[PDB]
Amino acid sequence: SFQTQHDPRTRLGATPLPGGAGTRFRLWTSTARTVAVRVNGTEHVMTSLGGGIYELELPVGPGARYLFVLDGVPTPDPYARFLPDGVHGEAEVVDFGTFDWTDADWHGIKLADCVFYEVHVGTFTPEGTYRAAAEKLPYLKELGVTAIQVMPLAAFDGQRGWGYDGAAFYAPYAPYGRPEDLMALVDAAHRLGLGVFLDVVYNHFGPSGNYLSSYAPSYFTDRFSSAWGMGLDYAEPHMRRYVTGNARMWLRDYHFDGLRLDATPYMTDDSETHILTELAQEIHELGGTHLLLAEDHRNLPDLVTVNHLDGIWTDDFHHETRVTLTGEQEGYYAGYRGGAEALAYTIRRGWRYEGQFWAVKGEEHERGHPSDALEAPNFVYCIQNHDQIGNRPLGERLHQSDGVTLHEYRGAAALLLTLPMTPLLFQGQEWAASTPFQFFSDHAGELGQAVSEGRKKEFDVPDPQAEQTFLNSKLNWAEREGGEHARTLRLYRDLLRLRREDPVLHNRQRENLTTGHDGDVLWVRTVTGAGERVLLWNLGQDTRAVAEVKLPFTVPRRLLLHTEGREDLTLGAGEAVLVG
Ligand SMILES: [Mg+2]
Repeated sequence: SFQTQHDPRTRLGATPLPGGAGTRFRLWTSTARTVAVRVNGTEHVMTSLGGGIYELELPVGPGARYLFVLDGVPTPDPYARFLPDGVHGEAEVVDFGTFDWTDADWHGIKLADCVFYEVHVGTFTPEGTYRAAAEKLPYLKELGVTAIQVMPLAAFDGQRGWGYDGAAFYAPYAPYGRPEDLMALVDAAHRLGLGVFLDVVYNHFGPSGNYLSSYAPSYFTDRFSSAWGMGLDYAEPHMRRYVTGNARMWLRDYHFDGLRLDATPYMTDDSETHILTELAQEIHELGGTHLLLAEDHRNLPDLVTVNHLDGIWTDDFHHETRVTLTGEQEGYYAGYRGGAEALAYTIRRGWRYEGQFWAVKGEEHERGHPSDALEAPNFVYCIQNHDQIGNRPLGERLHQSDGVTLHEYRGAAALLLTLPMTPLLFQGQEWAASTPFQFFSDHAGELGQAVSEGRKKEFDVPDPQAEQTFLNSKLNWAEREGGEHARTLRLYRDLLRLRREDPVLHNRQRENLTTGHDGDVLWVRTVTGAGERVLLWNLGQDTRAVAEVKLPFTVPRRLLLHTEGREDLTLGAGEAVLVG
């Protein structure tokens, strides 16, 4: 009974016609008086249909280059499916029917079965391409992760970037590869049984390459704005459809298994049906098993229970863990005490802030809502992600912060990867990578200069516009072969296999999970019909024997995994053990 708003017949942009008849070009403009399409250098006047809709059909095929001409001004297509020359250039006509998919026996992945592995295509490999990423898939499969989480792919200006400056949401960023290269990466992942998720940005457009207002200023509103751009007007149906058509393209046409929606608190909409709800309806209409996740700091269960999203990146856990290990207190970290009792509480509640006052200076308000409705998989936990690394002045990883030992780092992994919540890892985390993940960009002219100036002011700090900042963020695949990188990787492999194989850790019910502390020792207990597991993590700087930890139940006897491989039930400083 929900009916999609989308029909291929009326799709905006350039869409191949059936029967080899060519391509249908369509646009919406509220303000242009003359409207043409320029195809391979030749200008053709478009037909006015009313409602500001203009259309033309021509016998050109996939590969043809085009843009629109509005009152004589050549303007890129916001609906471009590929931009080989970047965001200020001609689009290419793409035919999604030509790729030979081999993934008919893949049927998606459930959230409760996800262990996400966050990839930035530009830094993940030396080449920085989909094709090179695809060659690392067997390594990821064997590692034991189950879903790749790809940072945004929408085209942005410059030769590198995180992806949050995406401006042409439908056009995969050309330096990473052509559309068929992205398709090949997803097909390969599926043939190995890995899911693939995409980070999409529906709260703002980047600062170069967004020509929507040239067509219709009413895509946007001055009613509100984000930190990152003018407000997207979700009261305007064409704006709603820009994002819901984009979501449907990634899932249907690229075979992604789900989307991660960036910064959902800033998708402001006062409409009767919120855009988040309509996104869920539109993706569900595809008749698959695709998932939607929200990156949302509000601790708002309604994203799941009302908007019908599948889960939420819920960072109170991350923050609590980092403050436990470092004691830091700048910015949002001032919201957390850290320590074993604090971490026991945040896990017990899923998130910490359920309506209590958030006292962080400049941000004060009553934050969050009761978490009771949410089940364990609905919470996506991490100890590292692109932001929690890259937002730091030097982009350092958790094991690289002052005062953090590799033992502590390995204990944190054990906690994350034995919890029933849905875990996410950042690329290279699993080998305790030596490289930072720094903020980098490559904007032109004055915008580029302002990025460099802005970064300098907000916090020596690496210049985001320098090539070296990008290169310094590249993964070094050699280093995992040896030393402590290899030892950390063996632990991650061991944790990921237990997560997959242990019949008690299969639990995904908060009803079966309890937590507590004794001094600086955290305990996390799971009890199901299959048995009992307890993770104990010594967050002190002394040694603690498991036998002397005071617990309100009888500790299990059998050692399943010790993060430092010890034979006896004793925890050196920062170490963890799983018993059963
Ligand atoms: Mg074929």
